[PDB]
Amino acid sequence: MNCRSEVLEVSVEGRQVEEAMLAVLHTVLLHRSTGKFHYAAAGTYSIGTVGTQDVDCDFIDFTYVRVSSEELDRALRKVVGEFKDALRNSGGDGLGQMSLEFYQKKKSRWPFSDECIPWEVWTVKVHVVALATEQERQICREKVGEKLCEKIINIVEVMNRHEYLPKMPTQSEVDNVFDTGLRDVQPYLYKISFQITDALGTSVTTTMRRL
Amino acid sequence: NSQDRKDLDKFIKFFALKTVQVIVQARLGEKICTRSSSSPTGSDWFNLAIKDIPEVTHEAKKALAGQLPAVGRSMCVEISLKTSEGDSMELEIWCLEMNEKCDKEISYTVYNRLSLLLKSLLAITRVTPAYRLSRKQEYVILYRIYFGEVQLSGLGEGFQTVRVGTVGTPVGTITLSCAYR
Repeated sequence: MNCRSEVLEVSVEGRQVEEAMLAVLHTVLLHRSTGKFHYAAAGTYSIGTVGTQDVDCDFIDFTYVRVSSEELDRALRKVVGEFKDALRNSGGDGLGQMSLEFYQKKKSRWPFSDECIPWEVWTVKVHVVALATEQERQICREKVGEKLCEKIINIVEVMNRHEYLPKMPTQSEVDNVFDTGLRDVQPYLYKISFQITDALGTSVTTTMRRL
Repeated sequence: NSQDRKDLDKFIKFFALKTVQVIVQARLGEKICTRSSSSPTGSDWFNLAIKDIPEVTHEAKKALAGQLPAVGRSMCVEISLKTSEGDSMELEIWCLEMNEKCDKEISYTVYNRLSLLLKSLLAITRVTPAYRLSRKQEYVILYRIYFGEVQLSGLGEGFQTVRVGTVGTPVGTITLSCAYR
């Protein structure tokens, strides 16, 4: 179960950092979750029902679908808020990224604590652009939505080409595969971190050959 | 048949009906919102809360006429725009196909895959040009289900295809995609 990674990239105004991030995360998390399991003593379990809803963006001409859990939404909005604060207060660089990683917990013999193994990680890099006019604003609200369309498309397409998923737990193994802390949804064990990066340059070789 | 076959034919039937419902439901011009439930009902197919609208259920059962997608036999939902002048133009042809290749290695895994495919369908239906169009309704959006024999030339030259996804089953693999202007 070696880890699989995907890299998305988006160019937005600061105002739309949150919604953009919220659009990507939620899209991934809609595919990487299921109904809550209720186990019986016999070992079987029933699966609950996941709701979905539409989110119209206020700073992007865009709508995305998310699971109807409000705990999950408040969590992701919070970590994305951490990302926006760090990004704003980083200043000139303006090269930020967030990673959403899915992992299993594997039990180790004492004294070693259980090892978290990633099976899939999503990184999205944010390029923030400064706008001067109200017109640039209005066009940006459209073009960013058009770009997030192809982002969601590629997330779905990749979601089909990934053939690996952890195998359904038993009542005791559940918390090594699923996050069971929410009321309305049962996400795969995930982890959202972020990182502010310094921009680097580009090599010249084959570009010479092209010239 | 073997129990897997009745369960599977049922799964593909309700996947098809729910597919029609999600596609038509993403073009009414208003937002869709359903609630999660840890104490579910016997009618929450694929562990998704998708409320059927009886009329669309009726048109889908009449288009299917009581049969399943198969080789050379695919279910299509066509979304068009009609203006005040009467110009008709198809915008989307959503296609639910059944490929030949069977998956022998693969009961509820196919059920789970079809649930995931419906979640992908939910996501993709909103990132198509016809979504932003259908939300702002002048003009009126139209839907129509049929069981072909799929052909797209009504979408003119140069249409692109988004593959919502595929699900292998022991009778064949299901492909859900959309051809749009």
